[PDB]
Amino acid sequence: QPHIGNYRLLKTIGKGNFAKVKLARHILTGKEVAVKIIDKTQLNSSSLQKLFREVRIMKVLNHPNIVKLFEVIETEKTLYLVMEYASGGEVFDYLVAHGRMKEKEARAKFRQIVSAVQYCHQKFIVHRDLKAENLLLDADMNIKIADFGFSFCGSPPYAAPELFQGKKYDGPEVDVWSLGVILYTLVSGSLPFDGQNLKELRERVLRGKYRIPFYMSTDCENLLKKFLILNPSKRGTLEQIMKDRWMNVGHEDDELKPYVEPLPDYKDPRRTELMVSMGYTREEIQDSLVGQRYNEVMATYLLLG
Ligand SMILES: Cn1cc(-c2cnc3c(-c4csc(C(=O)N[C@H]5CCCC[C@H]5N)c4)cnn3c2)cn1
Repeated sequence: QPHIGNYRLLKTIGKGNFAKVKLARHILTGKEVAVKIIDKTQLNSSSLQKLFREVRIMKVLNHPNIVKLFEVIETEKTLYLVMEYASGGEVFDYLVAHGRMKEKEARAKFRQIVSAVQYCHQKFIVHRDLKAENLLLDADMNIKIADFGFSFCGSPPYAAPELFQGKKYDGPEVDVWSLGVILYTLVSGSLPFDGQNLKELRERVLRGKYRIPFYMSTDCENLLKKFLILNPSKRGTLEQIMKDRWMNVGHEDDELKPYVEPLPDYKDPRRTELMVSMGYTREEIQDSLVGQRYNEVMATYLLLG
C-alpha cells in the first residue's frame, strides 16, 4: 500500500529544482499531508546547510498559521519532511482570481501572517526570504506559512533595500520589510516596486516610494509606512506593529499580541491507548513526544487530531 513510511504518495503539488512536494495520504488515519522530498545527492554545501537549518526550524515551530511538521524521514540519499497540507493553495492564486482583497479580508489574513512571523522572531528565527509562494491557505481560508528551505523570478520585488546597498542582510528587520510588500500586494493586488529590469527595480526600492492606490485607506497607508522604512535600524518590531490601529479595526476587544504557545499534550490517554491497541509501547509513545523525535510514532500521534 504505502510508498514511504505510512504514506501513499498521490500527486506532485510542487516542484523546486532540488525538492519535490507530494500530496499524500496517511494510512492509519487517512488524513491528507504534504511530503517534501529532498534528494541530498544533488546538493552542494550551501544547499545542505540550508536544509539542515530547515529541519531545525520545522521541529520548533508550533503556530496555527505556519505549516506544522509531523515527521522527518532520513536516509543517506534522500530526506522527507512530512507536513500539514494547505488545500487552498497559494495566496497568489487567490489574488489573481478575485483581484485585490477588501481591507477587511486582507486584515484577517495579515493578522495571521504577522502573528506567525513574530512568533518566529520570538524564537530567534527570521525567514529572510518571504515571497508570494510562502503564503498558502487552508480549507477555511486561514494563512499557512510554508517553506523555510529556500526552494530568481519571485525573490527581487520582496528584497529589502539593504541588499542593493551592500549592508548586512540578516535580522528580523529584513522580514519586516517583506511584510510591507506582502501587505501592499493584498490590498492592491499588485507589487509596490517592479521594473522591466533589475536596475529599474533596484532604483525604485532604494527610493522606497510606492504609489498609493486611490481606493486605499489612510489607516492602511500609515501601516505601510511602519514596514517600508529604508533605514533597517529604524524599522519597527512586529511587536510594535501589532499595536497598530489598522491591525486592530474590528477587534476592538481583541488587540493583536505575540503568540503564546499552548502547553504540550504528550499524554492524551485517548490517543495513547488507541496506539497501544495499534501496536506501540507506552514508553515509546511518550519518549518520542518528549524527545520530540518526529518519528513514525510521533507522526501517528499528531495526525490523530
Ligand atoms: C491547491 N493547492 C494546494 C497546494 C499546496 C502546495 N504546497 C503545499 C505545502 C508545502 C509544504 S513545504 C512546501 C515547499 O517547500 N515547497 C517548495 C517546493 C515546491 C516548489 C515551491 C517551494 N516553495 C510546500 C503544504 N501544503 N501545500 C499545498 C497547491 N495548490
